[PDB]
Amino acid sequence: QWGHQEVPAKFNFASDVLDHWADMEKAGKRPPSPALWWVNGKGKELMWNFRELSENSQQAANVLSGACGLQRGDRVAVVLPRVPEWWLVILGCIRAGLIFMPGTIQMKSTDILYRLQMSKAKAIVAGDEVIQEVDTVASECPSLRIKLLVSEKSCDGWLNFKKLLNEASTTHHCVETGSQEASAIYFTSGTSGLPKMAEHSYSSLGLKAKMDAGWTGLQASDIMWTISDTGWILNILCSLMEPWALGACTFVHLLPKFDPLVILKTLSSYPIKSMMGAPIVYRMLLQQDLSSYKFPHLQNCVTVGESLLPETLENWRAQTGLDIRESYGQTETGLTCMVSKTMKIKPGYMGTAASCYDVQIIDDKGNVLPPGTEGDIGIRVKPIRPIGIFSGYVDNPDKTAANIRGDFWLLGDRGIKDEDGYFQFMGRADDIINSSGYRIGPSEVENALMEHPAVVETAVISSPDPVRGEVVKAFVVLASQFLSHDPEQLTKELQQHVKSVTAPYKYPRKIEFVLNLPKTVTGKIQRAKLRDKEWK
Ligand SMILES: Nc1ncnc2c1ncn2[C@@H]1O[C@H](COP(=O)(O)OP(=O)(O)OP(=O)(O)O)[C@@H](O)[C@H]1O
Ligand SMILES: [Cl-]
Ligand SMILES: [Cl-]
Ligand SMILES: [Mg+2]
Ligand SMILES: [Mg+2]
Repeated sequence: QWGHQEVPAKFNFASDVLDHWADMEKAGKRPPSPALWWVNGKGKELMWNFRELSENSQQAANVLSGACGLQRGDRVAVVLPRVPEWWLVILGCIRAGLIFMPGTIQMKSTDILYRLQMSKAKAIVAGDEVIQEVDTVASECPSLRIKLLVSEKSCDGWLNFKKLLNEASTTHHCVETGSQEASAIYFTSGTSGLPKMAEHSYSSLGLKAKMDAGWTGLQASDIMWTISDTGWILNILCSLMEPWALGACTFVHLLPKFDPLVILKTLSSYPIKSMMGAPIVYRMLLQQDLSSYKFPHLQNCVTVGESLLPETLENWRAQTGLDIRESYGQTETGLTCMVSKTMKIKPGYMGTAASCYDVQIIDDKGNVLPPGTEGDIGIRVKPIRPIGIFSGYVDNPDKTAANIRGDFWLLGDRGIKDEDGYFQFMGRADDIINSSGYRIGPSEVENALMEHPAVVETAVISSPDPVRGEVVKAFVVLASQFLSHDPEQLTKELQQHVKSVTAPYKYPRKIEFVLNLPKTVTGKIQRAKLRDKEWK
C-alpha cells in the first residue's frame, strides 16, 4: 500500500551495533568504556561498560528464552521505572527475537488491562510498585502466561528476574532477525482517541537510530542524559539506541519525583555533556536558581514533543550560554525533523528532515506545496518506504491506509516550510476550527485566554452552529476567586479580552466554565474528546 524498502535482509541492534563495542573492548582495541551509568539520587550508582552490558543482556536473553520459555515473535509487555533492568530486558528481547511493548508505571489498572488485552501480551515484566495492579487484572488476560518481577524481593506467581539473571549464561546466540520483522509495539499517547498499537521493526528502530546517531552533537567519549518515561519511544531512540550506536554512555537517574531541583543538582554534579528532555524540563529549570548551580560540562541541549517557545530558547541562552536544538516526530515515524548541531537555530522552527526522510508540506490531493504555504506535514513513502517508518497499526490496516495520501504518510500536523527547508508547526490538523470561512488555530485563542487572571487552564475547540457551520468555543477552568463572579458577565469580559489581542474573528463565541480538562497520562489536553462530546 506504500512502497518497498531498501534495507539489508537482516538486522539486529544487539548483534550489529552493541556487540561491536563489546568486541572492541574484548579485543583490546578500545579501553573499557562506560555504556550505562545509573544513579538513584539516594547514594546508589551502577555502571556497565560495553562488555558487561553485552554479557548481562545475554543473561537477560537467556532468562527470557530459557527460564520464561518465550519464543521468537512472542509479545512481552514491559512496565518498569527508570531502573537499569529496563535497558537489560529490552536488549534481552532484541537478542531473543521477542516483541517488546513498553508502557508507563503511571498507568492505572484499567489502562494496564486495556493494553494487555489489546496487545495479547504473553508476558509482563514489572517492578514491585505495579504488581498489585497487574494481579487485580491478570485473570482477565487469557494470553498472559509469564509474570516476570524485577525486585529485591520475591512474590508468589512471579518469576524472579534478578535471581534468574545471575544464574544465566553470559553467552546467548543472538537470533538472526529480519530487518522488517516486528521488534516492538508502542501504544500512541491517546491525545486524539483510544491509543493505537504502532508496530516497529528491527530496522525502523535500530538502523534508523544508527543513521541518525550524532545529530545532538554527542560523540563516542561523551555522556548523554535523556530524561524520559521508559514507556515512551523517546527512551528507546535517544536513551538507548543513539548513544550506543556511537559507543557513548547513557546516564539514567531514577528521578522518582520529577524534581527540577534534583535535575539541576544532577547536571551540576556529573559530567553530562548532552541532554534531551521535553520543553517542560527547560521551563522548570529556568524557574530554579541557575546562579547557584553551574554546569560547565554541558554542551548540547535538545528537546522534542511539543513546541519550544522562542521565549524559552531566549531565556535559556541568556542564563546558560547554551542553545536548545528542537526536534519533531511521532510514535509512528520516530525522529522526523530536527535542528542538528551544525545547523543555524531559527526560533519557532523545528528544523529540517531526518536524513532517511523526504518531509514535505502537501495539499489535499497529495501534491508538494511551495515554501511559505500552510498544509499537511507528510513523509514520502512511495515508491520507496524509508528506513524509520513504522510497519503499521497492529490489527488495523484500514487505519494505516487512511493516513496515506498519494505518495505520503500524513503526520496529522499542519505546517509551513521556509526557504531553507525548516519546518514550522501549525497545529494538529483536526483541531483547526473553520468558522465563517476563517481557519482558527486554537493555540492562539488559548494563549489569549491564559493572559487573563481568571483563567487557570483552557481548551479551545469547534462547536456546531445553526449556521456559521461551526464556531470557536472555549472550555475554561477558573481561578478560585473568580468562581463567585457572574458567569455571563465574566464570559463577556473574556470574549472582549480575546477580541483585544487577536483577530476578532478568532474570539470564542461560546465559553463553558468547567472544573477540569480531560488529559492523557502525560498531561496532554484531549481536544478530540471535548469536540466529540460538543458535537454529540
Ligand atoms: N517539536 C514539536 N513541536 C510541536 N509538536 C510536536 C513536536 N514534537 C512532537 N509534537 C506533537 O506530538 C505528536 C506526536 O506525539 P505521540 O506520537 O506521542 O502521540 P499523540 O499523537 O500525542 O497521541 P495519539 O496519536 O494517540 O493521538 C506529533 O504528531 C505532534 O502533534
Ligand atoms: Cl526526583
Ligand atoms: Cl517551551
Ligand atoms: Mg498521534
Ligand atoms: Mg491566567
